[PDB]
Amino acid sequence: VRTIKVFTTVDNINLHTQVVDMSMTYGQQFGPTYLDGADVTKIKPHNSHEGKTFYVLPNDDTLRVEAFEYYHTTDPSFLGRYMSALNHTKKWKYPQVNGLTSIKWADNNSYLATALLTLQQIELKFNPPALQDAYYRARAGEAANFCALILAYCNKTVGELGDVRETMSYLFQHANLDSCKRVLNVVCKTCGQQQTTLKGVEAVMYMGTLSYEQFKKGVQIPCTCGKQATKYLVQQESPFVMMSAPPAQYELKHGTFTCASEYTGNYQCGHYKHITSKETLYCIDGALLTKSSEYKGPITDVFYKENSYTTTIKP
Ligand SMILES: COc1cc([C@@H](C)N2CCC(C(=O)NCc3cccc(F)c3)CC2)c2ccccc2c1
Ligand SMILES: [Mg+2]
Repeated sequence: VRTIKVFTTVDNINLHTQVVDMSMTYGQQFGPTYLDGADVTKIKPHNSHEGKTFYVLPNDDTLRVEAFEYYHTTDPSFLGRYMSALNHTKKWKYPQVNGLTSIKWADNNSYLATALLTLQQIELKFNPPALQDAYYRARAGEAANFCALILAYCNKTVGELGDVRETMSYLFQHANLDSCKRVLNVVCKTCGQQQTTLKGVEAVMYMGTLSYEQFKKGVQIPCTCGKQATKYLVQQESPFVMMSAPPAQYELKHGTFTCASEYTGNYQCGHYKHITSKETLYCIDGALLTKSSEYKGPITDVFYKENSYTTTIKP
């Protein structure tokens, strides 16, 4: 009987020494086993595997504790989905486009590239240590693990089309939006006591209008009756705000926003591009980059910097 020494882990932090019989497969001795994103459950240990680290499913209780401490989820399939996604995202390209890490287009990753480009331009802190380690490694240029994790946290798969706003919501759930708070006032003769206060994801997100200044001044509620119900922002305390609206022809003025998302197409087939404001306006589409002084396009998401805003409108 011949043998090799390997390591097994669920977080790449706590490694476990393992004696492996080379006459069996990794699936027989460990369960579902992954080697750098690759599935090696059906493969027998090779001599080259000596001293290398393998991912396995949380089969015992200590591994479950380690996996939860790293990923902040109880989903047992999470590691499997993450490894399956990494098996593809390791083959993607991540070029530095205008100081940001983008993704060369493949397998309908347009929304993924836009989300990755957005996250690099907003002050945001993640709670899962896995997310934070992959975030740093993505800003450094190795975003494969980051993309696979984002796919795993959103219950999306490689090749499936995605929405940037949905992805941003899923990731904001795993973010430290604690101090973030939003206070709004509903103006209508019916409503004579509307001082709504929101904390959490809904403190930094809104779906209705793209303009943040038009949100501060006032916008009409989608009332089916048309009661001229008015909504304006009373107070905002957050490092950023994300204004979303159905894809509409919008004029992006330089210096008035941080970044924005353009969506060209219909509902079941479209393409995401990312617009950023630097010294001029830049459009990143996968690995491609364009510049201009002005921009008008089908916008759907706009991000703005914020710290503390207080309204001027007295009730
Ligand atoms: C009225 O609200 C919208 C919103 C969108 C944008 C924001 N958005 C784009 C991605 C899209 C999506 O998830 N596509 C994948 C998909 C969805 C359903 C069936 C499939 F097979 C595949 C979700 C929505 C709009 C984008 C384009 C046109 C109208 C939109 C209206
Ligand atoms: Mg591929």
